[PDB]
Amino acid sequence: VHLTAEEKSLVSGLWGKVNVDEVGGEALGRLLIVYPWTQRFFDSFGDLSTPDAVMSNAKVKAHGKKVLNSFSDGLKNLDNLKGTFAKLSELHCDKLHVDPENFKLLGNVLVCVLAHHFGKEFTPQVQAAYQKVVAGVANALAHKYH
Amino acid sequence: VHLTAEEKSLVSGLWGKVNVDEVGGEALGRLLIVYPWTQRFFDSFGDLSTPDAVMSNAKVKAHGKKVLNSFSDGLKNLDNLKGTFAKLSELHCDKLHVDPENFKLLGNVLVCVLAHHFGKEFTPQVQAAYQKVVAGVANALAHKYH
Amino acid sequence: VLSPADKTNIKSTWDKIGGHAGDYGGEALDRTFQSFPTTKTYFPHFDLSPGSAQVKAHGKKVADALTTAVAHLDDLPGALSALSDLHAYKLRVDPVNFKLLSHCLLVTLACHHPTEFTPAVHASLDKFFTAVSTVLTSKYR
Amino acid sequence: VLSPADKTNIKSTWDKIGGHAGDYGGEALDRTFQSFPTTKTYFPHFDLSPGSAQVKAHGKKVADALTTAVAHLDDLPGALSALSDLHAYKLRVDPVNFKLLSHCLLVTLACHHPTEFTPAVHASLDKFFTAVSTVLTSKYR
Ligand code: HEM
Ligand code: HEM
Ligand code: HEM
Ligand code: HEM
Repeated sequence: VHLTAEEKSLVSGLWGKVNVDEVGGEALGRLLIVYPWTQRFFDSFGDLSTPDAVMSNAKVKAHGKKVLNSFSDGLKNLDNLKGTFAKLSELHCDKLHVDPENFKLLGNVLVCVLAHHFGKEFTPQVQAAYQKVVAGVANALAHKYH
Repeated sequence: VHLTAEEKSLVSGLWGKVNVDEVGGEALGRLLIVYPWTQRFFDSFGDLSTPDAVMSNAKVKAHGKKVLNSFSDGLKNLDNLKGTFAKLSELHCDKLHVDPENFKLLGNVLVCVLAHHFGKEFTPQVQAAYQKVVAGVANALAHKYH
Repeated sequence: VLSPADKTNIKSTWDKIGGHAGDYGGEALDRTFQSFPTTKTYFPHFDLSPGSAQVKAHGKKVADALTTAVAHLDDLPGALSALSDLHAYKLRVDPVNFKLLSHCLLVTLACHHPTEFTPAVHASLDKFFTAVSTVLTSKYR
Repeated sequence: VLSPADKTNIKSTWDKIGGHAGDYGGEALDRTFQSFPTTKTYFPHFDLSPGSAQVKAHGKKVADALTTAVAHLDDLPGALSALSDLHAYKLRVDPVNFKLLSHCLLVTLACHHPTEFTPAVHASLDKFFTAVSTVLTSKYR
């Protein structure tokens, strides 16, 4: 994870306008819809069968807010993502056995959700900075596999 | 990389019978044949077009022997693969721009080559230990992207 | 596979992009080059800076090939056969690159048409771009 | 794509393994469970120990499905459609797992038939296993 000073400003600047109550649920919801096999991990969330069901599922919205909060923690500790996500790495790998490739998929749909919400403010430069952050988080989460 | 005592023994035990002049060329040759896009990185090696052209190509055999020797180096330094491969990490990422996914593919065909050569001695237990080493090397080489 | 709903979501979205397809092709390439530097390797003869006329012109050609695909959803292999040869045989593009570009193509469409970009449309478009990539890499397997 | 040389390499090799197919199915699963622990997650109802009767019996089923595929190289989607629904719809298998099992199936074949495991045969079998995996995950795309 590098993030030159300009990149850090681009990242933090945009993140201050993010509605963390909405974005998290939207990103998790789309993951469940676009990549169907991920639903296997959320058996306990109830009805996920259709796009509408996923998008109105209260557990999806609530867990999404939690996933988003973790990202906000990683953004404040960008230079020690590893330590910040050490405990969550153990969870996803040890107890959940989620293949790491899925970390990258969630990171990518999060990027699509941000683009969807910010329109042209999400410039090619802003996206590039976020691609670095998202790859950094996926990496830190996959650590307990390295 | 973990490699519990017993795994270390299984790994080094078989590596002592490995003909480093053969195996390296066989693994690189098969990578070029099974995954054709990898040939792009070896334009300077001459004729690669056919499976037999690849298998008789002198540069392939010679470069393979070099790739195999660096693996032997990683096997001695299992503790710190990261430092052992730091310089090579910079090469493949910086100057070569080889996507990391290909490090995993070469690691896996090396496993196929060992199985082909050892038959029964390459038990499920031995393979598992080697799958950990190969994942370790691929990760150390992809370090310059993390 | 591409079900009737998918095809409808694909055609309907392209209709909305319309005259802007070419612009989008150029912007998606820009996003690809900036986000994933490894991709610039395939374009050494291009001036790879941001407004570049070379990038813009190439984006128009990529967008035109996709429009052709939209018109032939039932026969992508036939409609994209020549491009399959080009990419697999001549250029030898690493399959991983297709995912990278596909992602930036989705981001570009989300940036410009947030209203049409529903979860259902996002899923159909993803299926579309993956179907195109599969055909362009079919000579590897 | 699956070309005439490929099909010939596939049929010839399966003819060689013959009566050992079932044993190979069980062994490949063992190799998968030991090398890639995440895969054991789909078999909580199995005694996942090394010569287990449950693993051996399931391996025979997997080997039988592959034998059926070898007999229907021209129509893999038709011959494996039921299994496609099982894996995609009911089990929800992560696509990544198919690559892991395919690799262990190749290793098993390499271990037992070193002589027929030439670079050309290795490439044809990988194409075969990748073709089967694609059909078993087609409901996702
Ligand atoms: C790449 C970014 C990811 C981040 C930052 C992340 C973060 C989190 C957080 C904060 C929790 C804690 C919930 C608790 O208190 O138990 C959690 C739990 C969990 N995560 Fe993730 N996660 C990520 C990716 C994934 C992926 C891709 C999957 C699987 C498709 C997944 C599956 C789970 C599951 C099943 C739980 C337990 C949920 C529950 O029982 O309520 N996560 N994750
Ligand atoms: C297990 C993974 C790998 C290892 C351990 C490895 C090791 C090496 C070593 C030792 C060299 C330097 C030779 C010297 O000392 O001069 C090298 C060079 C190189 N590697 Fe790899 N490599 C790996 C994977 C790959 C892959 C997957 C590709 C790309 C498809 C690749 C492409 C090259 C090229 C093009 C060069 C040098 C070009 C030349 O000498 O003309 N390597 N690698
Ligand atoms: C959706 C997938 C893609 C589409 C539809 C697409 C389409 C095309 C088309 C239309 C051409 C133009 C040929 C001409 O001059 O008439 C082309 C050329 C080319 N493509 Fe792609 N492509 C795709 C993916 C890729 C990827 C992922 C890469 C690599 C990063 C790539 C690299 C190239 C290169 C280097 C050329 C030569 C460009 C030039 O010199 O003008 N393509 N592609
Ligand atoms: C080449 C690919 C594969 C083939 C040919 C294959 C074939 C089959 C067959 C024939 C069955 C038996 C159906 C039944 O009697 O219920 C089955 C069931 C199943 N497969 Fe696979 N499969 C493949 C890959 C996978 C993968 C990658 C996984 C996941 C790690 C997997 C997990 C299962 C599970 C959980 C069942 C149910 C087993 C049981 O309850 O006894 N399969 N598969």
